[PDB]
Amino acid sequence: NLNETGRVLAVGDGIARVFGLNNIQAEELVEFSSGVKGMALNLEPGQVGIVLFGSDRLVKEGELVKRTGNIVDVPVGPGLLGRVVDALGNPIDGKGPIDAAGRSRAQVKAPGILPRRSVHEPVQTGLKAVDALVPIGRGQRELIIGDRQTGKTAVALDTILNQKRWNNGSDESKKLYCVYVAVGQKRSTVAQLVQTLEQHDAMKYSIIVAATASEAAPLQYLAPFTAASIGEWFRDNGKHALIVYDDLSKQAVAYRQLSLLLRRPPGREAYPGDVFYLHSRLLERAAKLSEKEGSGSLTALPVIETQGGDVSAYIPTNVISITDGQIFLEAELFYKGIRPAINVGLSVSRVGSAAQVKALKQVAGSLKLFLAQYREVAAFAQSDLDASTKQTLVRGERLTQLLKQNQYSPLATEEQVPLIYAGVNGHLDGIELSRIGEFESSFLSYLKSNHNELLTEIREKGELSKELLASLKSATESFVAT
Amino acid sequence: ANLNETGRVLAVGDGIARVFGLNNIQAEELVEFSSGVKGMALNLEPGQVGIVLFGSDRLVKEGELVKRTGNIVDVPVGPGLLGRVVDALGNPIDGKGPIDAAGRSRAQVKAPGILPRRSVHEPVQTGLKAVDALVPIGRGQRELIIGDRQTGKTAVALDTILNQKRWNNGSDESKKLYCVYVAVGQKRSTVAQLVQTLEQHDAMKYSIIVAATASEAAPLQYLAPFTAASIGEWFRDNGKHALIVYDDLSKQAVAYRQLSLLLRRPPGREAYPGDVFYLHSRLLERAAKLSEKEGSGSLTALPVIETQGGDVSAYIPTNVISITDGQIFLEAELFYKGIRPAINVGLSVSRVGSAAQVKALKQVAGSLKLFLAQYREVAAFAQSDLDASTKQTLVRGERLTQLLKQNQYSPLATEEQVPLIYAGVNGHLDGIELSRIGEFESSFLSYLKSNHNELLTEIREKGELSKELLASLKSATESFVAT
Amino acid sequence: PITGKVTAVIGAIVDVHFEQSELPAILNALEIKTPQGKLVLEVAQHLGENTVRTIAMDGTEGLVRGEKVLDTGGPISVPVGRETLGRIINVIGEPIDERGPIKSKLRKPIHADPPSFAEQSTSAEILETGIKVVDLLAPYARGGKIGLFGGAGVGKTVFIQELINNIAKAHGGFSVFTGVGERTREGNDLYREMKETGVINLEGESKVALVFGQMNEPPGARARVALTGLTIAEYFRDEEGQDVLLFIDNIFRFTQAGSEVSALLGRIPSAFGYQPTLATDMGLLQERITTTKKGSVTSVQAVYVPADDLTDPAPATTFAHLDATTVLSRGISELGIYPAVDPLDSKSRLLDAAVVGQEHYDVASKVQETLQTYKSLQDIIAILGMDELSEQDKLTVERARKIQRFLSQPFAVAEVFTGIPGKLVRLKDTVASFKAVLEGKYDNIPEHAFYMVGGIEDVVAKAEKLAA
Ligand SMILES: Nc1ncnc2c1ncn2[C@@H]1O[C@H](COP(=O)(O)OP(=O)(O)NP(=O)(O)O)[C@@H](O)[C@H]1O
Ligand SMILES: Nc1ncnc2c1ncn2[C@@H]1O[C@H](COP(=O)(O)OP(=O)(O)NP(=O)(O)O)[C@@H](O)[C@H]1O
Ligand SMILES: [Mg+2]
Ligand SMILES: [Mg+2]
Repeated sequence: NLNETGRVLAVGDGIARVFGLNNIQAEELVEFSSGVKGMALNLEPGQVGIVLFGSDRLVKEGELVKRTGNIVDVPVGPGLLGRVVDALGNPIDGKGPIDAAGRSRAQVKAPGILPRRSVHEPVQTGLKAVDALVPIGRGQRELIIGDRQTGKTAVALDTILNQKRWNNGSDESKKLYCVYVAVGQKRSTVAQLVQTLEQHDAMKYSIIVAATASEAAPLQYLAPFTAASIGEWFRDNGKHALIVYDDLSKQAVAYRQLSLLLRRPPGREAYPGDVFYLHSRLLERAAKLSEKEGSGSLTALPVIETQGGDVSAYIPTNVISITDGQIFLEAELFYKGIRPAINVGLSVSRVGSAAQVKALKQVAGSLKLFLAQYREVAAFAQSDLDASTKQTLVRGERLTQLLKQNQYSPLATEEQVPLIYAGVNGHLDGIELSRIGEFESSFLSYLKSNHNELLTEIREKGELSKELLASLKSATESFVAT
Repeated sequence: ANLNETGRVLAVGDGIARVFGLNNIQAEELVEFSSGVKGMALNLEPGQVGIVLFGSDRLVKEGELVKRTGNIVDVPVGPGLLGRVVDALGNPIDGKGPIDAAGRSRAQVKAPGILPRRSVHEPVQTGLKAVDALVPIGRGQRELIIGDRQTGKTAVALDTILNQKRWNNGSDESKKLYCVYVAVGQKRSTVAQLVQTLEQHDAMKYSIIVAATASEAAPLQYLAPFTAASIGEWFRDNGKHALIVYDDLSKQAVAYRQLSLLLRRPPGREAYPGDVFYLHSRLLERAAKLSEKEGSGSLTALPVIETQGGDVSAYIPTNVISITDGQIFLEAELFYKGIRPAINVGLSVSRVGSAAQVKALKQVAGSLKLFLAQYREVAAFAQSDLDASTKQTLVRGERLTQLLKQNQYSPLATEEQVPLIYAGVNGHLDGIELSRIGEFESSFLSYLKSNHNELLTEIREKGELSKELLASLKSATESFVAT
Repeated sequence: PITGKVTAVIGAIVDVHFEQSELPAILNALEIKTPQGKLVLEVAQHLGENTVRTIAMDGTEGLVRGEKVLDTGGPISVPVGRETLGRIINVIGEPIDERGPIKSKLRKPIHADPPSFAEQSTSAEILETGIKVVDLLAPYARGGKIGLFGGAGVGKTVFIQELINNIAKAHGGFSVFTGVGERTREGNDLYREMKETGVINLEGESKVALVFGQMNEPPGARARVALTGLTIAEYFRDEEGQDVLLFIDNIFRFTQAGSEVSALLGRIPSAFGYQPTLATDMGLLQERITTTKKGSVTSVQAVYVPADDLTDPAPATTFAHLDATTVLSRGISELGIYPAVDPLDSKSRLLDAAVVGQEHYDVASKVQETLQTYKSLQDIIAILGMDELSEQDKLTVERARKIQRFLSQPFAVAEVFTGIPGKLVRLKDTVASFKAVLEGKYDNIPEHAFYMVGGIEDVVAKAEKLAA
């Protein structure tokens, strides 16, 4: 036969070198005699180089290999909501077949120059520190970067948890569907994550694509692109989806493993010289589409693990240059108690204020300023100081404390602005730092009991009129004195 | 078609061309390809020749005819190359037509051995108050100009060439310094704008520009300094004196690394090949003063190296520093402030040019060398005391620091220099404001030229300072300082 | 009609077989017809046995050993001339704005030889930029390259857009903006703002041409796009005699892309991972930006510095080619000065008594030295107050503060965002205007009159409106 079939020349280390397959397409899925699949990455003169999707004890020299005729693709559509799939879209949750609207290629061209509209709509994380200081808009790529065990996943997960507000409504323009890509994590971690989303009733709008620690590198390499197509169905049909790639370090690692094994030329840190293309292919697919094309959007929170905060390392550098900003998390801030351990002076949203609820932009425009000033004068915290430099100190200390938050408890926008109006505009400088916790708790509940009126208007108009600041000022000053 | 004289291309990529045949080719022989592009036979094997291209690979296809030359890589030399601008293969690029050449020296020539040399003793006059007093350059010496990006490195070489106009109009055949300026990896415009500066100052007539610029294939840049050496050597070989400026060897070493990596040689320190020391060493060793038994001709090299952020311990800086006979180190920190030439005195040395210093400079610059490296002592530890004892040093130093400051394209005669350094060393500036030191020079040199031209003619003629002429320099300086 | 056959596919690297002596020269474009459209391949090597190694300009997924490959006869060619203006173009000269074909009168090969040493202009000369800060303190070289520093938050796209404007009005030259590795979201951003600002005018006349080579394009495409844009920019010089602007944003991403291609072709990396051809690759592009007897390409190139390490071979090699720099700063922005040029940080090789004339040089030098003495006072002005100022110093501080505000200027392009009319200030104005201020002829005009105005007459006029 030979055009549609091949024989195995040699096999080992997840590579099978195959004779024949004369009509195979670059990156076509293939199928071996034992039942393991794999994909044609190297079309060479005498032979094809195929990376295995399964243990290579399954393949032997001489074994028959079959074309399948299709480039790797994946089932896409709402039939996947609440499901946990493998990288190829096979369900693993024990919940039976996945009904697909249709199938879609792993690799797909990102929306070009033209079919995009400027990012303008909030992705509400519900995290004061983020929403106030590093606002993400629908369409944006905002990196979550930091060392091990710093809070990277939490920042995505609490964002995912926050979408409850709109995903429990009927207006689909407000809804944010959720794709979480588990790459290179151990299985119980992904299982413990799903158990959490299930507990917070956030599975119902989420998709978990999980290519885990003990899976063939190509599957880990593929998971991000595969899920990006899953996420793209939403984008491409006038809806909005958030995708979290957790994390791109580990993907980079599997890609590298493939490349070295296929003997492609290594470079800095032994990554192939197209690793940057690997991530930009992937992250440019997040986009806000133009009105002409549905106005749908995909939004990406990629995760990157750093080593000793070394952003200069190859992959961190690639990704930091590809995205639209970093939320940068730090061990030290964490132990200090500053959780999320966001380092403000190092974090950015390149979209910024256009991605932010006008109400929050209003009270927190200054907030941007002060913490900046706080940080310059910071080391003075240790006596004989100005009335200028101590006021800076008093206010900062408090806003820093305001911005602390517990895990799994993202706040509504109408709960954030009054907390941040309070901070920014001096109404906290009297309260001792130990109580800014119990204060936030007590102030919101009080505001709920008595001033449900303005909470609603903040939530509904999203703006703050002049009467509203004056009302807010009244409700705040009345709570402080008591 | 002979397989001995002719070849067919097997493959071409990464600057190399593989040719089948050429069975009578020599190791290091030039070849001509179908399109006119030339190459060199680098590696000679059973069944194929490895040829390095002197141009874009686009210019050589598989299956192409390649003709032998018979000739090892070489250039035209001779006196007919003055006022010309050639490329690395000696091809004329100034549009001024055929090169009129006395003949063809090779690119790789061996340096004269232990025997055929004499020590340096004659001045290469730079006209730069700092160089000629503190780092004197001999005729046959090799003095490295070294410093960061944009620190007046080229400026020293250039003003040295524009200073040669002085004797390069004269009858005396021996005090003539013919020049070779080698542009390696420079911008095409910079080199064109540089020629125009030699043209305006009427210096182009005694100089030769060899250029392999930013865009040209690496082996051309690699080659340029060598074919410049042969061009220079002619003068050395025929009882004359050529000055060669390699601008710069940094970029040559970079070109050579490209060539090396494309050829897959083991990369060492900073990915330079094992033999990058050797690349330069064989180059700069072709500068010599010859013994009268060989015609006394002299080649003098002023190579330029570019440090990165002031670090002289880098691989390529230390290699050339351990080939050359000294360094004029120019400093980003000084240049930023205004002290230009930014000759960091402490870190600058001439190793053989001692004998070559005009006595009159040596006399008024007596231990000015070791004082200035020691005004640097107090000036770095006074920023601690208001000491009357150490404030005259800080005011000799500060005045002398302004005294050695110089405008560009303004090289000075020996005679113009000695009285400036007399007025400094002997303290005649201590009462004069700092902001007027630059006005002192210009007023003083006019006052000297208008009245005391008898003293000025005499320094030039002797090359010495008679106790009479020093007792007179005292009178003219005190007289002008009071008014 | 020269055909070949794909014999190898590894990522963006494709090998192709041809018949003896029908082999395409290195750098020739090849074409495979996809259902997408067309896949272009650039010849890079003759491997032997009639095969060629090539680098893809788009994805190679779905390719098949044996697929037919047409030889285009030459390098990648791109539309040139007036018809390119106002259009978006990818590396291979295709329109990507969905506005139909560029029915340009020609197409030109992106790989071309630079002007000869003979063709080279002999005297560097200023490019009058209409912008105050720049023409006085760090003037652009005509034919030169200028590194534009600082990213978001500093008014960059407007600075760039006013240059396009002012040049097209004061010299009748057009512009080519080439985005190399730009973010697509930001390419879209820029297109929308060029229409808003008027520099792209889809009905009327357009001042600029857009060439984009995005991050998600394979290394080959990103390596090459700068050339495409340049080739468009060259034709306006060579056939129109125009002084032309070429914006390359970002030049660092061109180095990175070149680095990536070299790795993929199997070349041994040089120092720090960069290609071994880093300098010649840089040379091959930069050397084409220059003055000819016809006119000049003048390029403004955003430069990114990795880890702020000016010694990393990337910037080091880039800097060797820069004639001047324009440094936009958050520090100048926050003070209220538009554009946000740092007048003590922006430097020019052409700020030289020889190039600009002694009048020009003397003014600019004192302006700097003034603002420099003023900087080291910002410390003690905050502690010792103001009263403790000496005879010369009390006056120069109050004067610097006026000069600091005279360096700001309203841009004609920003008028839609601002409401303030825009002024194009001449060099003869700028030097003269600042020469008068320095001497003490306007020490009795209150600060606010120097802020956001054109030529000296605009200080006089506004000061007499700040009295009504
Ligand atoms: N806002 C928060 N407040 C308090 N604790 C938190 C917060 N966010 C995260 N944590 C806890 O801090 C630890 C690390 O957070 P986690 O989200 O696991 O970070 P990570 O970067 O994913 N670490 P890893 O993935 O294991 O490299 C976990 O115990 C979290 O429960
Ligand atoms: N004695 C001098 N006085 C004042 N300016 C000078 C002097 N010498 C050189 N310069 C100027 O300083 C700048 C840089 O000097 P240059 O001679 O080009 O140094 P360089 O080391 O060649 N820089 P580059 O070649 O770009 O690495 C130029 O504008 C020179 O004209
Ligand atoms: Mg995690
Ligand atoms: Mg130089």
